[PDB]
Amino acid sequence: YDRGVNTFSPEGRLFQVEYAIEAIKLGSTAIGIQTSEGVCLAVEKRITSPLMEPSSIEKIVEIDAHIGCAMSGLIADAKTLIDKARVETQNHWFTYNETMTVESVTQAVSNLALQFGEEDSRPFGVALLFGGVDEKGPQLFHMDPSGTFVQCDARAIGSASEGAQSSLQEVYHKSMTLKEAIKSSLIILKQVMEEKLNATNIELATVQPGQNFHMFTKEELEEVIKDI
Amino acid sequence: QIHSRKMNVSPDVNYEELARCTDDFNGAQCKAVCVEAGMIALRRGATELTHEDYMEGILEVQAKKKANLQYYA
Amino acid sequence: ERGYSFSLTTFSPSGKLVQIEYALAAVAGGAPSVGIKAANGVVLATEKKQKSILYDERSVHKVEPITKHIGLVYSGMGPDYRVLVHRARKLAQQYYLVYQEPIPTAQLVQRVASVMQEYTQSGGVRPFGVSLLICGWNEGRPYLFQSDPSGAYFAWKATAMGKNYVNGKTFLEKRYNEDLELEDAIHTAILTLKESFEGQMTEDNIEVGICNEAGFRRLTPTEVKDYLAAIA
Amino acid sequence: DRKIEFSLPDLEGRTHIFKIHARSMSVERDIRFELLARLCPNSTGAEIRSVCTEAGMFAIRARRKIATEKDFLEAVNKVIKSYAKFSATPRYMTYN
Amino acid sequence: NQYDNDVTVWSPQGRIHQIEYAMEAVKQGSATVGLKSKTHAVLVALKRAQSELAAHQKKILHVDNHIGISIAGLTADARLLCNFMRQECLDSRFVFDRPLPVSRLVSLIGSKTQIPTQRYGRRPYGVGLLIAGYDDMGPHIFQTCPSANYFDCRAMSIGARSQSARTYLERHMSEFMECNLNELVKHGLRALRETLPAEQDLTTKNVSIGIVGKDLEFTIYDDDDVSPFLEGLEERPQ
Amino acid sequence: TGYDLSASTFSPDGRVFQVEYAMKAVENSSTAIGIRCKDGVVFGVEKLVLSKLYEEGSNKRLFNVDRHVGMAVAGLLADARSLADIAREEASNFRSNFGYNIPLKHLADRVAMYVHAYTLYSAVRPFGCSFMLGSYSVNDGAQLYMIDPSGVSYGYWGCAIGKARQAAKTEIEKLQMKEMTCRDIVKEVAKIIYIVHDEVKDKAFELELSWVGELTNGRHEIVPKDIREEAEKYAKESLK
Amino acid sequence: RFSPYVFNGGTILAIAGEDFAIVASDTRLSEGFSIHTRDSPKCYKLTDKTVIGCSGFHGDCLTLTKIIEARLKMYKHSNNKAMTTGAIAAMLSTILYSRRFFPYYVYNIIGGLDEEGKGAVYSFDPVGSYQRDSFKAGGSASAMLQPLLDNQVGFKNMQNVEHVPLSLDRAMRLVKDVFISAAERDVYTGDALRICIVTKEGIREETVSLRKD
Amino acid sequence: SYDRAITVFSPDGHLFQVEYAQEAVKKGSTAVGVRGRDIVVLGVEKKSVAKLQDERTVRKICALDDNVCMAFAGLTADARIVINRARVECQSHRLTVEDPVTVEYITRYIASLKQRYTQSNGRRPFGISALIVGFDFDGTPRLYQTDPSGTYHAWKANAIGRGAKSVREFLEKNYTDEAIETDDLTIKLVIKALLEVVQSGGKNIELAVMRRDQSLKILNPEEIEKYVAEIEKEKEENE
Repeated sequence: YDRGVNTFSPEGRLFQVEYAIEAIKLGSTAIGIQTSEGVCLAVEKRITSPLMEPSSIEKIVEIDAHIGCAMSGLIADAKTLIDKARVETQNHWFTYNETMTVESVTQAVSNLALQFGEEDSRPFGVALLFGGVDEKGPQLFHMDPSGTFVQCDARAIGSASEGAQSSLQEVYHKSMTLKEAIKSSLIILKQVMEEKLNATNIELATVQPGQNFHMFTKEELEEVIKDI
Repeated sequence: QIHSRKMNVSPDVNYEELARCTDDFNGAQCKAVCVEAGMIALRRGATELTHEDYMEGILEVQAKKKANLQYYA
Repeated sequence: ERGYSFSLTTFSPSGKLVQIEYALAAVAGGAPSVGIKAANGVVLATEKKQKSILYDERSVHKVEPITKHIGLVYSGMGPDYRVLVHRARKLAQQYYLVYQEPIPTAQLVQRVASVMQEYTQSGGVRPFGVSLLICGWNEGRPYLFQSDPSGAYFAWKATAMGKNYVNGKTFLEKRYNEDLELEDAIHTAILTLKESFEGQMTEDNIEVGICNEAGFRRLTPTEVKDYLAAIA
Repeated sequence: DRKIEFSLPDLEGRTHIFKIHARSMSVERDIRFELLARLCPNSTGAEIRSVCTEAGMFAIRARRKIATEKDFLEAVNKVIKSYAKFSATPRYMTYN
Repeated sequence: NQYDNDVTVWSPQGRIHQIEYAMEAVKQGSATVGLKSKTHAVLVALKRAQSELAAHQKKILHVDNHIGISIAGLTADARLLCNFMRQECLDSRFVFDRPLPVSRLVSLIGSKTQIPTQRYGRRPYGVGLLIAGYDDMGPHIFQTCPSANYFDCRAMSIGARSQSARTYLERHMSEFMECNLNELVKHGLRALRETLPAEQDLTTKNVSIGIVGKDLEFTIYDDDDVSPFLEGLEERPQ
Repeated sequence: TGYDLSASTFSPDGRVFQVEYAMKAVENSSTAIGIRCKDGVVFGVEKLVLSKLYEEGSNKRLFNVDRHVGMAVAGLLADARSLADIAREEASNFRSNFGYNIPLKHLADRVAMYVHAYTLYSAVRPFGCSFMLGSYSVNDGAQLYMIDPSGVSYGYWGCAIGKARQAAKTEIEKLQMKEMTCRDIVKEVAKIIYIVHDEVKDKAFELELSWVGELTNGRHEIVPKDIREEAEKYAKESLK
Repeated sequence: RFSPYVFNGGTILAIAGEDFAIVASDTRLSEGFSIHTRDSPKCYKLTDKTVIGCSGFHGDCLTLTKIIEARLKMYKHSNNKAMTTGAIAAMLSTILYSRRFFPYYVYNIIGGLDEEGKGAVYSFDPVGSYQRDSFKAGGSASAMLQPLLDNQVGFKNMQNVEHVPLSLDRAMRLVKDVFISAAERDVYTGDALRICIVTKEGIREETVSLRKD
Repeated sequence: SYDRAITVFSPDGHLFQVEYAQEAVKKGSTAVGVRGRDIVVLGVEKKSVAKLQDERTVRKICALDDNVCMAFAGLTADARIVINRARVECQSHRLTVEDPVTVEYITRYIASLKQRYTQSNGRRPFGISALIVGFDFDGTPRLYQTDPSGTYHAWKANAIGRGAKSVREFLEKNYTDEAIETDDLTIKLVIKALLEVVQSGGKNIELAVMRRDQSLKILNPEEIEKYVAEIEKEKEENE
């Protein structure tokens, strides 16, 4: 009845790596868009109760001054991968006296993502987006529970993933601006979420080449909502 | 080759290839490829059989499970 | 290699450790053995039948000394007995290298039984399949103790282990009292092993060891024939 | 010969099943089914029917004559997330 | 089936199924083709993507100045052997101050991957390495497998729908030991157009070519510099 | 059932099936024979050409353990060259500790105990290989040993492992290896592996020969090309 | 008893320019009172834009060079680009400190170009402290070469002298003259003068003979 | 060394040992906590006294520091070892950074201790939930809770244990701004809340208030008898 945690399918993939891909269809949806002006990156919060404090939860968190993140699926084991990414960028700064690029952050986490076993215990049930501006311009990456990462241009991750990815292929082009890429993503989040969109259900964060990682707050955010 | 006798088979067939992409089959499953390839061509309206009709017949006899797997390589 | 590191002895839903219950059934299918203390020393007696005439009966021994003054018999299976004999031989030595004194018989049973409890809980092992009878004369008064595969122990006046032990304990209840000599205890210990033996009880079918204030010793087959004479 | 698999519906499989079992019931006009199918990730067609038959009972609980969107949401967490102790599926996906 | 759970358990026929199921993982990855001349070793890969806006997953990796590999399978196990691969090349260059020979590298891989195929609770490495390199004896084309059984060859192809690529190579391998780099590559490019459906072939964004050469360090060509190689091919006959 | 999953459980009639299942994997490898002559040992391996794409000289089923010891294997090739590594490593520690070249009665004893150690535990599986060891010494003569996957070793005047094992050692005892030198043997090794594996099952195959003795000055090496072309000149005379 | 160190001599010199960097060294290996060889330079080419010089105990100079050349490959296989000159100097400071309690007896000067095509010179102690300078001299004759370049390059201790930046042509004959003065008074300064010039187009080399005492 | 994966994924993406542990929480006794703007008030219910036991050994409100209290539910065996590891961490913070521990910092220690423990080899997850209540530096009263999967989460009012859905549905129709007007008026919210739960008619409730500068202060069952009188007296006259 009971397999191990390390068993191939007769079709050949695995079992619990494929099971963890199912687990990230229960998290809140998240949208990131790479634009040559900069990377915009948004999420919903999925507020359960009126008594809940809304700002205590977060999905966007920063790794460095020029790299942000966005998480989905489970949350409690996402905090392990965020802390490994923060230490990795500081060891690179310590020994090389420069900033680690956005791609080489991602493979440092992706090498950690498939290391469970019965020596030295289960894969991570999260899915991540990495927005950053290195010396090659703005970048956007997306890893997996399987440890597979690839550069995207506009990726939608969460429970409403394939519904948003269809509506995101029709609005994106290579010559967007950052002021309208922000407005384009909130239209997609307005369609897919349950409750009505306000200044508390969501939050955004952008990174530009000029300034560092900036996260919006409840004063400069609702001008985009009222001018949607 | 025996059960492909009565079917309109174009001379684009390499049975030495077809015997080699079908491993671990038996005499029933090798017979079952010839009937399934003879029905996929009826879907697309073709009258002769081509090599890709057999290769699609093999995927039906193996009875694989389709789960969204294109993230390798 | 490595081990298993999980207990294969669990609680039943009825609350009984099942492997310890099954290990006692192996003890009950062993050779019968009786042990009686009487007011100056303890008599241990066992029952040793070779399967054929080809065996050399003077090769192995059931009755074993542990030190100058502590003997030990069993009723269970063979190879499990020789393990915790060698363990008990060593435990009497680490007591002596510290305190420069022969170990009391009560303190030996503290440490042999603590092995068997530790052995019925740890990972990847089945418990032992023997019970023990331990004698000795420490500070004048003699002692007689009995352990089990669970790890408990008791303090008996007289008992019997092995086959027909429920018939042996009823026989000892109608015979034993508080006032006997050592050689009177020998005659009533052969009389209770005769309740379950074969037809002939010779000088090599049994094996008897005694304690005195002079220390533990094991009887040679010469005087065992003398005690077997004028019996029943 | 043929070995037809009946898998669980993906997303558009689920949205079409709601349109079958709720085409003939008095509903509010402005409800969306696509929001409901995102809330049932690995759910059979048998559960989706029982969602629709349960949420009509909430309309019969108080007084009313047609269900609302929140009447569905009160039926989703009861059928999906409150009867989830049983669920009947996850030891049958492995077919053991 | 109870004989189909762990790598340790033999079948009553004598075929461990957990090794055979890892052969299914290399049949899921996209195809790649390697071949060699007398003086050159060319491997050509075929990338895939998920959406039209996400980038294509690269497959050809640079191990050393005279060794390159091509992967097929799950990519996280590929990086676990690639980091082993780089490490074993530069410490031999640290100790002996010489390039490590190709045929002696692969024997380290076969010993590395055989160990988890015999312990308990250890999966096999699902990966499909094609290796191209230089000894002092000229070019070499090697393939490995999750059964830890490496093969010396002169032209192979592994990945999804690779049997059609092997039939092209068998009826043209009399010509491979003569031609220069120009039509050696577009011999191999005619193998990848064989393993495709009949409408799309080679649109300069899903193909990558690597060459190690007799005076040429190992070099990876990607999606702009492919265009000199990719031109000059005829249309698909139909 | 259930008595044949682990290698730590006997059957209710007292045998281990995990060893017997691993022996069955040997009879899918092709054929490896080796007989010893008066003054040397000659190995012989017939080698299947699976496809045209492989290279002549690939994936040799015939190893080289020490300077004088040879190995020919038949089984699952990943396990074969794993045993070839520890046997090559065992002979190094003999010379580094005891100073001289390892003898065969000790060398096959040390390897077979390493093979035997994987038929005791549930944590590992048994090997799926059977192989042969042969050498020559000036103080000992020629030796020829063989090791099954269970760990049993014996001496032989000639042995055979592969698919057709009985069909190969039927004709070995027709020879007279007690008196022949290792020159006429090389023609007779190749002949008895031509009458086996009919052209119905296999299309084409490859001869691979090995060779040791004082004619090779004690060193183990492959035959030269011209001598095995004489044996392949001696090929098509078995049709009479 | 067994002392683990010895002094093998050697003298290195680097000058940062406006669009160049010149690194020079002698080619004599010698310990005690004897001569091992008359051809053993210290110009080591790391990249096409970075040259390092290593003077001191020669057994450590051989080891430290091979440790560095491995880690330049590990950077490129993990970051898809070569190291810059400032990234090498920050790396090697951690390598030298890693054996803080059994140090290398090596004096190091890194010369090369930055990202803007300007010269850069980083001088190290045997423990791993550094700074960026315009010119440094390390090794045995470092006490003789450093006062001369304060006068000529630094324009120090002079009055009413105009401040022209050093050209490439003036910096060549300035290097060639200062080793001729150093070879007279130092017993360790050798015979051939290997001069390596890093420009925006590659690395040129030049060998100049000296006296051969 | 017992090396075995206890917590594994389901074929539909759940962790069964995690959500089995959430049912062990769902039959522990009810613990309710609200926060006022100057004094926090949390108090367990269902003391379930048997009048033959020491009343102090059965307590479930303990203190991690002077400023941080803690309540829990679930099984009490796993609770008091999470507490004793949290007391060590909040003490070693003082050997580091000199200020006392903020209430947000100690919940990140507990939740990260609780998460990685559903990740290791041979360990069943914890079967407790918590309420951490503290008024930090600069006098900002706030509270948090801890799911057994390890998701720390702030609140304005909350309730865990047996009968937590009914109490949370009671607070949303009852938590106004003027309910936290006075310090004795916020307590009348809690005693009205726990009375709308498993019965606890003044004999099974144990509130514990904290006025942002004191330590915890358990009122004895005389003011609770005084408060339950007036809480029913207002309900006596309005209806």
